[PDB]
Amino acid sequence: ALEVLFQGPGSGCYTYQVSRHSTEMLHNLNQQRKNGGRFCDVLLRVGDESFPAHRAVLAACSEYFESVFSAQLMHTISSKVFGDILDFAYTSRIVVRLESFPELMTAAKFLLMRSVIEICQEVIKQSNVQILVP
Amino acid sequence: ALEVLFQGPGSGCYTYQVSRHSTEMLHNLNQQRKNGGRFCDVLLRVGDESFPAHRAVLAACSEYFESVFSAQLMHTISSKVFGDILDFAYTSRIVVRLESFPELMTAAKFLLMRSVIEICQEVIKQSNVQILVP
Repeated sequence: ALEVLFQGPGSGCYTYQVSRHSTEMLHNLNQQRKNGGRFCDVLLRVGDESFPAHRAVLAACSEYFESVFSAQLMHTISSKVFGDILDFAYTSRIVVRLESFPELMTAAKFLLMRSVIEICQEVIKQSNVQILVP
Repeated sequence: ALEVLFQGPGSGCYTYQVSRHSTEMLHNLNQQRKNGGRFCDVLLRVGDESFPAHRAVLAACSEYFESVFSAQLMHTISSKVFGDILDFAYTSRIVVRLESFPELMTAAKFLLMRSVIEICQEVIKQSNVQILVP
């Protein structure tokens, strides 16, 4: 779990690294959210469901949320697809359902989450149907 | 960067994973902190220096900070060692300086950060001087 990645910037200094640290950090943030919304400063309501979250975490993966939180402010998004998108932000894993994949694309593009957009593009590429707009 | 980790919980569903996501998430949180303290809700003052941070991030790696933030509340800690400890929480990497290693142990134990305590124990183990208290 530990590693002397580098023998330190100077003399007598050592630089360690905990490889699992970012994974555990996100896991603990996700456990905060799912256990009552500990330390969460935003409640996201989609339909009949409310989602607690951390503004800093949404801003770190979404240009849309980053800007909305900084400004104090056709493409409907369902709570199920939005819950999958939150799950990806907090776990690095997203479920792609074919029956609701059009909704996922709509949400990913509106929320400007590059990683989810790249996953959508990968699903599109695997269909072998390339879309060229001259 | 993408991976079909699993062929989905059900039928027609697919489960993707972005392995670099937790690393990028922490990196973006760290860039928030270092660029003016964006989305930071706590200012940590040690001596002549102030450190902005996210309460949720400190709580996720420190039992001490988790409890202090939830309760609204001999072992002095310097700003330099404390800045290295913040750096570890936000980057997964810590610099161990021998001249200030007693301060690091004091801070790691008071802040109850297991990963930093485990690094301290590893440095102790590498000295070949085992300390047994009967």
